[PDB]
Amino acid sequence: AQGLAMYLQENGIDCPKCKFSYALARGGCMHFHCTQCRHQFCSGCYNAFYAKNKCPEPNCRVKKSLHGHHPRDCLFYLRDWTALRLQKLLQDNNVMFNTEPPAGARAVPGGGCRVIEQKEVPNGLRDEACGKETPAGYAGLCQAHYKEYLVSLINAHSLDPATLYEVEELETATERYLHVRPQPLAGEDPPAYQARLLQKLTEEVPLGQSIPRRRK
Amino acid sequence: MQIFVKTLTGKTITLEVEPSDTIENVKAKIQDKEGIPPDQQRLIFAGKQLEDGRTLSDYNIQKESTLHLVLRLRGG
Ligand SMILES: [Zn+2]
Ligand SMILES: [Zn+2]
Ligand SMILES: [Zn+2]
Ligand SMILES: [Zn+2]
Ligand SMILES: [Zn+2]
Repeated sequence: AQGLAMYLQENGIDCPKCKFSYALARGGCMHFHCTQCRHQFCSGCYNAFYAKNKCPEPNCRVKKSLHGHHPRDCLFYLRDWTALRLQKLLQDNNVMFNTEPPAGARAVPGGGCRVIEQKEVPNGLRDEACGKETPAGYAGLCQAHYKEYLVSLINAHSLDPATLYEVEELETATERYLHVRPQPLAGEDPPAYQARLLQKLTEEVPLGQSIPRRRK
Repeated sequence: MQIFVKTLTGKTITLEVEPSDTIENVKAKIQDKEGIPPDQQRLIFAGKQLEDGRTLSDYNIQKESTLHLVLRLRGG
C-alpha cells in the first residue's frame, strides 16, 4: 500500500546502544557509528560490529576481522538475492509490492533512480538523486535500491527467507548459526534431509531480534 | 564498505569489509556467506592474484570494487 512511500521518505535510525534518534542519510555502507556514544552497528539488523579480535563468540571463524553476526533476514544477506526471488518471498506470503512508480510521480533530473543519497563529491557531501539505471518493473528505483525496498517489506512482515533456501543454502546457514556441518542421516532421502534442515533452522535460529517489525 | 565477488559464471555476491581486511579475512567471509572453503578460493583483482597475508588496501581495492573468484582444484 504505502510501503514504497515509506521506503522513499526520510527514515529514522536509532542507536541500539544509547537510543539516540537520527535521520538516516543513505549513500554510505552498512557500518554505522553512533556520533554520541561511538557504538558501531549494522544498519540492516542493528547487531553490533566487533573490531578485529574483540568479538565474544567462540568460534567465530571471521573473528580476526571487523564483523557482525547478522540474522539470515538482514539486508547483509538479502541484498544478494535477485529481485525475482525477493518478490517470490513476498508473493508466497500475500504481501503486495510495487513494480511501477506512483501514479503521480515526479521527473528525476538527470537520473535515473529517485532515491536521495548523501554522496561524496570533491570537498564534502551533497544530497543528490541516486541516478542509476531504472529497469522496467523496479518501481522507478535502481536494482540495488529496489532490493532494499523489497527487503523493507520482507522485514516488516517477519518473512523467513529460509522457506526458499535450496539444500546447499540450508547447509551453509546451519554451519553458520549452529556451528555444525550437517549431513544426511543413514536412511534419510534428499527431500527428508532438506525438510529436517529447514525444520531445525526455523526452530533454533530466530529471525533478527532487533529488526523492527509490524506490530498489529 | 561494500565490495563485490563474481565468478565465471556466476552470481555476484557482496561482502562488507574494511580496507585493512586481509585476503584471508575475505575468504573467510565468502565461506560464511557461500560455504566455499578458503583453500578452494582463488581471488583476482584487475588481473592480479590476491595473496592471503596482504590486505585489500595493499591492492588498492576500494568501495564497490569487483573481485573475481575462481575455484581451485588440487589432485588427491
Ligand atoms: Zn549511541
Ligand atoms: Zn546486519
Ligand atoms: Zn564474531
Ligand atoms: Zn538507486
Ligand atoms: Zn563500511
